[PDB]
Amino acid sequence: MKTQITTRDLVLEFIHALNTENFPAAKKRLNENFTFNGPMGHREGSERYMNDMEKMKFKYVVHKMFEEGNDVCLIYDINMNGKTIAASGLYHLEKGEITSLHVYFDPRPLFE
Amino acid sequence: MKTQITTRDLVLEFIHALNTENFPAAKKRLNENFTFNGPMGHREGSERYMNDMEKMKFKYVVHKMFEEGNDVCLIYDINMNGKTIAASGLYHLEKGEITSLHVYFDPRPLFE
Repeated sequence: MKTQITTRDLVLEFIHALNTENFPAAKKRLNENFTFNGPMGHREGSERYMNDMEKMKFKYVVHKMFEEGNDVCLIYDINMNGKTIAASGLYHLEKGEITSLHVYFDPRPLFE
Repeated sequence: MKTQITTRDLVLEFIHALNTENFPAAKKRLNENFTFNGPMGHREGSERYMNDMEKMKFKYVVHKMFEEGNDVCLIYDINMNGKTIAASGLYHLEKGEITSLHVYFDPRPLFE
């Protein structure tokens, strides 16, 4: 109640938490029933997605940020196990939490 | 000088032109030296990209639109030869024209 954290701050804090391998901080920004959708599948729940994140240790460089209504879209490079992939990430927020992420990119370089 | 067409109007007009297979109208919204980047390659110049568009006849359903500074990002479904692909399209505008498009999606379904 004493802070001023906006929906844009939440998303950037989530990305900062992942970048600094602060996985408990990152999970705090997600709704319990958060969903993930990406080229390589779907995850149900913050628990499952954060368990994956802790193993994959992806890093993000944010180039552009957009906000409209209850959505934030990031244009970012994601370092996925040494491969750098240009992506767009669409985050939906409700009730002070991130409720979903849909990430867009061509995953073919990841398969060799 | 008599109209009120904003950068958001330009992008939506471009998408409307493509959807209505009005390829000369669509080209008008692009800078001569427009670039395209997508999962399946790069094109140099409005001429080359519009020649491709006239053959591919892609259709777009826009779900979300964002604007920040000289960039517009669309979240849209693209019907590419009968396959519907969820994508994010990042349009850059300068001097009243679209100067680039970077589109993000997983193209694997297009290969079978």
